Amino acid sequence: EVQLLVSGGGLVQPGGSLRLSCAASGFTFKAYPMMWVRQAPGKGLEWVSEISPSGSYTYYADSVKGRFTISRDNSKNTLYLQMNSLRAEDTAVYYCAKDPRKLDYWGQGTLVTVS
Amino acid sequence: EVQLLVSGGGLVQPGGSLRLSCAASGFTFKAYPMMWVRQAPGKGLEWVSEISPSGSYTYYADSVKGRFTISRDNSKNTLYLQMNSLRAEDTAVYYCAKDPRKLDYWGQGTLVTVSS
Amino acid sequence: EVVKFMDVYQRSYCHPIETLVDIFQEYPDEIEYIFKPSCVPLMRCGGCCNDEGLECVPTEESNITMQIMRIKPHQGQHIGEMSFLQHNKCECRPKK
Amino acid sequence: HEVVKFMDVYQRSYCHPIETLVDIFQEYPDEIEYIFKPSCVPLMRCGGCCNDEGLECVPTEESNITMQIMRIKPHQGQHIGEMSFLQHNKCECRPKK
Repeated sequence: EVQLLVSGGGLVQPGGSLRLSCAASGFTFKAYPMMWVRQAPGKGLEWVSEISPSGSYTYYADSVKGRFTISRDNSKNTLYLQMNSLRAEDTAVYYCAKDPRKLDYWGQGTLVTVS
Repeated sequence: EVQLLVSGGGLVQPGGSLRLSCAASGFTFKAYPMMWVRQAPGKGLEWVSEISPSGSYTYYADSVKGRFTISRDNSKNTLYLQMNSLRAEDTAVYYCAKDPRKLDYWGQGTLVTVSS
Repeated sequence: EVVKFMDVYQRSYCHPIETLVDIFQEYPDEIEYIFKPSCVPLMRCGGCCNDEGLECVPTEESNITMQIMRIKPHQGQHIGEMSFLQHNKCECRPKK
Repeated sequence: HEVVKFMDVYQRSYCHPIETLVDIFQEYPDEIEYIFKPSCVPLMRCGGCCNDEGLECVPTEESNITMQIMRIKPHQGQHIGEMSFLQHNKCECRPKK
């Protein structure tokens, strides 16, 4: 009975900014770490970021760290990703997941494009 | 380096007799147990018999027990299967192997047919 | 050809995987006999979770029957049907 | 139908290379400072059992493999680096000696 629902993505020009919002349900959100993954068209899946269940620890990919910033609100059961200073290489569909191998859920992905 | 070469098959009457020989080389034959298996046309694999390394313990299937006799000569590096009182059901290709996974070495297979 | 991080994280995460288990693990009160093969292929909860406080545990279970040879030393043997427990589904849960 | 045949059990159970998920702390015991994500990794190893008391399942041939892994120094940054692991290529039952 899990539902990971994402929103925020779209189009923005180079050196832009975006804030994605994942809305989780169906499990004890507070006890699990969450993560962001993306898939560029024609390319394979790629890991972007993670956050601890407490929210005191954060992890980022080498291709993005310094720019993106992950955060969670356990009281509202939502995950966030503050994406800043975007480049053409970041153009991909962004998925929020608690567990990898589960990218099937509806509205789990959102398209982020750089002009 | 491994080789297992089998011989002594062919056609035979009901209630007949045959003796198979599996020439072994490329490994320490004396240390391992050995076994015979068979495949009937249009059916899966079937386990026939095992023999311990020393030759002190022999094992047989529920079908063949009493008729079939397994044996080995550790000095000559050979495995024998004495098949007696053969029936229509015994028609199959007989394979000898230490490892039950790896089969189909040039020598292993020999076709045994019970005539009508 | 190097394995890529996502394919590591994915394929290493808690999921049912084919695992070979001794019969004497599952049937300890069988000192008298020997079973061949001694080990059997069962689906069990292999892998590792994200956090220290999470443990990979079975959520759903089921039984599976197999043909096993029981041998009584110097007193013959017999092929018989033995049931075994395997896991159809796993999940990471709080360690409590 | 839900019954496995004896020959199929024997073949699948016998000593051979199989996919195994192993922790990194086992393979690299001298890494107490560092935490690794993911902690476990899939490797081909020699699982299964042998015919006789006197035999044991051991690797005849071997080969290494590289994987993209993260290493995390507590409160001192992390890094998605690379690590090589030993995975067994071909297994065979051998005397215990």
